[PDB]
Amino acid sequence: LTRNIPQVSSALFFQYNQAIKPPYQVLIDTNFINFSIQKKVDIVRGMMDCLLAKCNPLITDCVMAELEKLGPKYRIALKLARDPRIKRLSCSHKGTYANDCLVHRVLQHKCYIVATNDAGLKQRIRKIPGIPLMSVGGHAYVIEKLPDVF
Amino acid sequence: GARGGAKVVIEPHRHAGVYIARGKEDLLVTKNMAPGESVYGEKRISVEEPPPTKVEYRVWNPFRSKLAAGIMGGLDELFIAPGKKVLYLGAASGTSVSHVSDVVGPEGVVYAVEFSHRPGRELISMAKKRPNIIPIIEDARHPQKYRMLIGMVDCVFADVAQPDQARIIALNSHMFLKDQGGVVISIKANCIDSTVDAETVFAREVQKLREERIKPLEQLTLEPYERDHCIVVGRYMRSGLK
Amino acid sequence: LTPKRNKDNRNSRVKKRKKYQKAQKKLKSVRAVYSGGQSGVYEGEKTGIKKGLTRSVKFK
Amino acid sequence: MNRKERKSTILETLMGDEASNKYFKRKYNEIQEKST
Amino acid sequence: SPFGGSSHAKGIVLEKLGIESKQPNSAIRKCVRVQLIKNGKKVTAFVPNDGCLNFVDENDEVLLAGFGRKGKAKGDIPGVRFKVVKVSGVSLLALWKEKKEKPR
Amino acid sequence: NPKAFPLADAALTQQILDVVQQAANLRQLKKGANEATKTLNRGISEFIIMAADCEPIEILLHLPLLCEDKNVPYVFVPSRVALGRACGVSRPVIAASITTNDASAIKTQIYAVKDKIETLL
Amino acid sequence: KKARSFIQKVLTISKAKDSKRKEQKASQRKERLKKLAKMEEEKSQRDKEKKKEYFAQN
Amino acid sequence: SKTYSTPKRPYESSRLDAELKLAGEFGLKNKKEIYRISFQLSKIRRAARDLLTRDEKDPKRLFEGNALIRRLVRVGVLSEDKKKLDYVLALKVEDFLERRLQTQVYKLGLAKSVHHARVLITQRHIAVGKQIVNIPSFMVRLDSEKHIDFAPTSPFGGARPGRVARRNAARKAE
Amino acid sequence: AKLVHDVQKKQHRERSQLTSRSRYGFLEKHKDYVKRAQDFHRKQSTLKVLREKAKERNPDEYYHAMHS
RNA sequence: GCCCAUUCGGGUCUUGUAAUUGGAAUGAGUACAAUGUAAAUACCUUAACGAGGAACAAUUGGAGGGCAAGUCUGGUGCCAGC
Ligand SMILES: [Zn+2]
Repeated sequence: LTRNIPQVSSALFFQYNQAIKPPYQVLIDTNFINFSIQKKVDIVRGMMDCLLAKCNPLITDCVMAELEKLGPKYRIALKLARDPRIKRLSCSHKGTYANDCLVHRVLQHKCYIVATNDAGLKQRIRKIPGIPLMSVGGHAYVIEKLPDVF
Repeated sequence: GARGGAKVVIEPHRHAGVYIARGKEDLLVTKNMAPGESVYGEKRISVEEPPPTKVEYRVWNPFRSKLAAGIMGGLDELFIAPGKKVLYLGAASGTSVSHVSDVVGPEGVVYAVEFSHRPGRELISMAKKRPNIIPIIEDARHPQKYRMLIGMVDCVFADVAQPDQARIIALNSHMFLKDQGGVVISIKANCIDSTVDAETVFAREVQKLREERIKPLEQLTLEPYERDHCIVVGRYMRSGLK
Repeated sequence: LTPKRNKDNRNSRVKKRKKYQKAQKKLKSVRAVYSGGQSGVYEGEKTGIKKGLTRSVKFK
Repeated sequence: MNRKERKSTILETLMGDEASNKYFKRKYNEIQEKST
Repeated sequence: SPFGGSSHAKGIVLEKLGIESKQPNSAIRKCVRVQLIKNGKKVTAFVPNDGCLNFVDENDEVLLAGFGRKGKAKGDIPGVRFKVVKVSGVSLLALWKEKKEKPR
Repeated sequence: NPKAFPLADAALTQQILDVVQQAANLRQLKKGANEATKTLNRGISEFIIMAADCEPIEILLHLPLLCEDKNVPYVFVPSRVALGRACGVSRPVIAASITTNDASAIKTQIYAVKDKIETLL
Repeated sequence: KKARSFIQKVLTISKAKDSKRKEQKASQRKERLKKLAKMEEEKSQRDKEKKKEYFAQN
Repeated sequence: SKTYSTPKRPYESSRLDAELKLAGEFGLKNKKEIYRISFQLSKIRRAARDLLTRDEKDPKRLFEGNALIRRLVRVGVLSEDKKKLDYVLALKVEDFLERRLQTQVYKLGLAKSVHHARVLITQRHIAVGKQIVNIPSFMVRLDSEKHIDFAPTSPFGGARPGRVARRNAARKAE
Repeated sequence: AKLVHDVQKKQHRERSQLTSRSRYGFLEKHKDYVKRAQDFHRKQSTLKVLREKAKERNPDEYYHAMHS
């Protein structure tokens, strides 16, 4: 009888997560792009101004499907998120739901940082241990649990 | 502990083909195909069966074999069953291919490829002993020049030490692996990228797999035996990926 | 009229050492960290292998 | 292992040495004394 | 702010409120009636540790400070906003851990 | 196609054997053929060096079959007496090895050397 | 008789070792239970403060 | 002056385990040492961010980035190949505080542990060439990394033996 | 510990059994009393539940197991 | 016997208690002397002294317990609370 308890991924400390070297990989998602636009900050230069390090953004196919699905009010968001500076993942699961796609994607790798803004996703991300989220705030970004913010 | 002469029970494991050797301290043990001769110097259990016959078993030293550490750390399912055909990208010498061979058994085959030459002659001198393996001394980056001699393997396995790991396994699996077939790769982080660290390079490699249509399903790290490798198990979907 | 304080608590460099090497030995109980490898000859895995347990994180 | 020590089973192999017998006698006697 | 602008106010104790409370170290035992001097009024202060309640007796020119509960307790009374921090020159924490000596 | 194929030219020779002398002064080096193969089949070996003019060549040519099986780089050097002067020892050592150690202050030069010789091979 | 006395000794060591290991685990399970009781009590009073601070904007 | 700065929050789990791991790994005294090194790292890469966000071929970016990388390779935290400006952006606190004299003499040998390294170089034994250094937080430059040895006026070098050794020699020769 | 001293929470040792009555010794304190009394209460409760079933015995019960 | 995770689970002598114990290195000090200085102190030097509880005695908080032939309040015995 096969039980399955996932081991704590061995590039993690107690909660320090030494696998997050300063060239970062972030996970952009949908209402974070929308709030970045309606707070009028940029994306790559905004992340650089918040983290003082070179950040590579990533968007998944599930989040791109959500951004296409949300209609023509966010054509600015879609034109911004088809940026050649960002990269793109490729998901393989059923149901384009950004929340469980994101939190599954990060809890089986523990190396991405999650750039989110909605309440349930922030709650699940800060529930699971040792991955940093960032969010919009005022006219800049804000990091929640990176060990070296400065 | 585990000296030469103790009596050890041989219990079967979940992965059919391998066995647990439970003494006062446990071992992982595969049933030897050619009895009487160790291949890389490992210790051998030797049981008797009733016309009296005597069959022997080899231990599986996980500090010197790759997938033994994944087996002992506990993988959900491999694809190396006792009947399948198994391709072995980056067969170094006998030291792991003999274990995969006698897991596979007398019916299935193991096609072991290798690029270097001196491990090639060691592999051939081992390969004359048991018959279920095929030694190939060709580069794993060119699966169109040993396409003559193999066909339609049922699970591939990968230990090559090159930073185009995903391209190697993608080309060999498109050329040879059947649909709904297994692919077990073993990435070495410090080998394929020295700059950025282990979880980032693992996520980049598994993203390259799910771009090359292998749907991955297991990632294990095998930390107490080797450092910063990982075993990534996947299926080859090709039809209904999601 | 003070509690009994600690010789470990006196020098901060020592207390930030005896906290680390405990927490160094703590995470031999949440992961399985690399400790040099095959030191002697292979005496078996020496502490128990169980069948019905898979410590592999799976892809949802 | 030496040929005069390879016993027929691991029970007699465990009886064949000395430190295990020492620990077993002192631990078993302490257990009987704790039960009484 | 809770008394004009100052953070601390010297005060004169009227009487130890609740000496007849039978349960030792209780809320109704650990109160004193302080006459605030800065505006000449009454207030009920909350000296910690009834074993060190009996340093202050009568017009001991006590010095108050706010209390600020960091949660909710079992049988603590509300209404007391003031704790004793210094009595007749010395600090009664130092008096209770018996470093200094109360002068008279 | 000789038996000592990855023979290093001059500038790469000089940088790998000043890394050798830094390792010998940092207590991180194993000197000699049989201690080299002992540390090689123990596993602690960043890379190994042989000398391509020992009077029997096979007494260190037995090291390729171990090292390229256990996936560790190996380099021939055209002078055993220069490698002896590099290791800092009287007699000419013909097969040196650098142990693996992440508490040694020549990790950067060791990795630069290892990348150069993996590109060489 | 040697084997039977040995097996009786091994069993009467092992069952008592596992017995006191079990009772030690139960003893510390009691303190884990009390720690969770204090934690849930503090969290419940904090949330019943927050749910009326959410309504004192009326 | 005010070198060290309090972080954006000092009571947090990930920060606490960060200071625990760094302190017990490099043998540190208190949080002020990590905060000083972290501050000056943050200051120099905050200065590097502006030189990045302005354009190339500006003389400011050209020779001020050359000045910054010359200073950082002189301290030694930047390798000889990555001599361009965004690796300064990709710098980290670990290989920046690794060049302090405590960790550096432990890596050089001669101490058998990081804590023994700290207590001997504050017991005045290690001299970089000619100058006896009795302080850990040195950030030894790359050129003087090979001049570390026991000082000649100290009984781990070649001086007179210490007071414990000669007092025990006296009252064990009596 | 909030605001107490260690001398305020020192140890109270327990007094022995008198030597004048040492024949039936081992004076029996409160913890041993409660470990006696809860055991006696449990024995009385199981005695009264089997007494209650005896007073309601229902004299016409039958199973296949009552042949021998 | 240890440690970790809402619980049953996981992992480990490579884990704790012992002056059993050994010698080495020191500056706080103390001090000839020189140094500095208008003169003198301090630092920088430095002979001779200067460590085991290194008692040559680091504090300030905070979270929990547990103990009586003891005390007090309540009640639906042997309990609940302070
Ligand atoms: Zn998706």
